[PDB]
Amino acid sequence: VLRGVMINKDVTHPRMRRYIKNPRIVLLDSSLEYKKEEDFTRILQMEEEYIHQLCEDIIQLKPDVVITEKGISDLAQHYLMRANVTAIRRVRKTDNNRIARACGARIVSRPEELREDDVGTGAGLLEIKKIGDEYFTFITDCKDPKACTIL
Amino acid sequence: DSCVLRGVMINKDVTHPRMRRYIKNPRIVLLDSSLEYKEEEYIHQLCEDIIQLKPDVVITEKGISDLAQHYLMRANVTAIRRVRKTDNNRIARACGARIVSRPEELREDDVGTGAGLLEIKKIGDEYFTFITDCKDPKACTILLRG
Repeated sequence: VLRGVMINKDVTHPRMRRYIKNPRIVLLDSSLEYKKEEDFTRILQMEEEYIHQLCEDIIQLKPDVVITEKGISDLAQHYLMRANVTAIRRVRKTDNNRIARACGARIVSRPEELREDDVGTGAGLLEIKKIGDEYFTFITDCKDPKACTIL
Repeated sequence: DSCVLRGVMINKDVTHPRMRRYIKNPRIVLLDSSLEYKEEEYIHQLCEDIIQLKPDVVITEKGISDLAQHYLMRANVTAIRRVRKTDNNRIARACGARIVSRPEELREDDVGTGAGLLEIKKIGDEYFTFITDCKDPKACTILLRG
């Protein structure tokens, strides 16, 4: 048989890797978007410094995948994508919880509060394949059997 | 591999919790019409037309009224509604059924029997219907790997 977690989601951008072995997973419950004289150029600069430092905080932990319960701005997607990091957004709180237990990650809010132990490594394979008309993400091969349910 | 599951998997669940979620050698009947009204005999008739063919499962692209659910349920028939046209097609090839519109035009030939197992289990927070054990080697795609 097969064990792990299966969620009805796909990467945020097509270029991102849909197949990753021994994934370093990072779970979030916060949003990766921005919110809150030529104000335009000015607003673009404020937004960019935010997202940049948010992404830098995440990247500083060299993760393979970054999953969040909220959304991910297009700018953020590109920065993560530019660090070879796969991103999944709007993941159900429940699913996000199942993934946490399966790979041993700890869901965090602001990236800057991450530690090495927060990053989950109990999952040995992240494969996003297409079934029917929808895409599904599969997190399987758990360093701990019980830590994962049967699929 | 030998651990590769072939068949069809759709993000759907039965209409009524009382309906069977597990059925071996399903007699599947596909529809693309609605089993609603937009009365209490249009549905009876409709259901009677479906039941006549003694099916195990009745799947449709449209909706199914509560009254209809009940009649089908009483005839030990599992019903799935609002299935994508694409999924409905995939199921048609997999079990060999012919999607029909009007329940009267149905015939023993439209009832798919190429599927050997209809199992609706839960995964995560959602329910998924699995139609597997295809008699036709060139009809079902690989769902889950070994």
